[PDB]
Amino acid sequence: IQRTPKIQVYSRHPAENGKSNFLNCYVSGFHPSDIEVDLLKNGERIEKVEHSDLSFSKDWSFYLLYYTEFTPTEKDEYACRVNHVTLSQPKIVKWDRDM
Amino acid sequence: EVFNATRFASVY
Amino acid sequence: GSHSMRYFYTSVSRPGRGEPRFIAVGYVDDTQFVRFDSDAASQRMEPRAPWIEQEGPEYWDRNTRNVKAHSQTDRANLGTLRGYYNQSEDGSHTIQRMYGCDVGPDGRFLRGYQQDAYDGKDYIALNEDLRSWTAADMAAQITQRKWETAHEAEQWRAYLEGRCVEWLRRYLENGKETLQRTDAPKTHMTHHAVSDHEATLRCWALSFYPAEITLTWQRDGEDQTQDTELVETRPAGDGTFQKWASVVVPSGQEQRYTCHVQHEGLPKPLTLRW
Repeated sequence: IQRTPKIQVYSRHPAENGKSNFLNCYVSGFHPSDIEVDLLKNGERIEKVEHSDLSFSKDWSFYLLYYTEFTPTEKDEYACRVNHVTLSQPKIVKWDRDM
Repeated sequence: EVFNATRFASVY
Repeated sequence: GSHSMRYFYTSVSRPGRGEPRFIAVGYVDDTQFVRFDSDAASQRMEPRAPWIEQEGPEYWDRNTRNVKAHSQTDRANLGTLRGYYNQSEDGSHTIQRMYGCDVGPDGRFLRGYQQDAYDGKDYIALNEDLRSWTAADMAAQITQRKWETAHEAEQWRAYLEGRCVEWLRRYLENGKETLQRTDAPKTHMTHHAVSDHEATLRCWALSFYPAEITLTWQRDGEDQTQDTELVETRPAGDGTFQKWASVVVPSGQEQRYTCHVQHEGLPKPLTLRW
């Protein structure tokens, strides 16, 4: 009836600085379906971000993939900001190149 | 291929 | 191997916000191939995989008409259920429906499915014999009696054993090059020190299809779950999947740990060791 999202932020391929890639934020395990997911670059919301069509698993929990093409650098920090009714403040998960 | 219902199928 | 086709429908009432939103998605195995969004401009069922685009215009007209009809019924059903549960006009509520069929490797029917949820809990579901229903509560019992009277199970059994599997077989043929592939995981291990006393080993599986996989850690050949972490399998965004499993180990004992990878695309399971 109310389930808080699981959040993973990750790249499509292992990051190599200067090489084109995709930044993903996968939210799953949540209910109800109303949710906002934003990708952040150095704390700033990335403008062009796409997402998958709403679907759900066997247990009725919803899941969505948000993604944008990007080129990692040494300097830039990325994160995913998730806004959901179960969260008193949006949850911000930083991108770690090895998770 | 989606389910092909009668007009009045699946009403609760 | 075996294959499946599934449709997933979500209707959400948006009180004050206007009319309910309906979203439908279709899958073969772990590959999405169609979508319909009641809020989108096209008002059509839309392709989401390359092999479904070889269906002709009649297919898209028919699937658009029928999925729209389903969306209209679920709109009706949101009002009906709020009455059944004596709920106010104020809150938002959710109907979810899943249905589909499985076939075996020779293409023959294996089983069929239809199940509905209201606000995230089971409401009514077709039983495996495709002839009777399981109602989760008194409200659902009202629906059960209407559907038993209308012989609705006959329509579902006819679709699940007929058109469902026939079209699933057709998709597997039309999309053989991608749906009938196995992409074996590309695997590697990482190693990072917490302190002088401990390190983390992380065992990775990337670029694999289908999504089903098992990653297990062993220490000295015995399965280990303590001080491990396994993340949920996640999409890479290109049609393949990713997963990792980590373990915290005492520094200098790395050689005692093995990560074991099982996947349909591997003739034999893999063992990785740092």
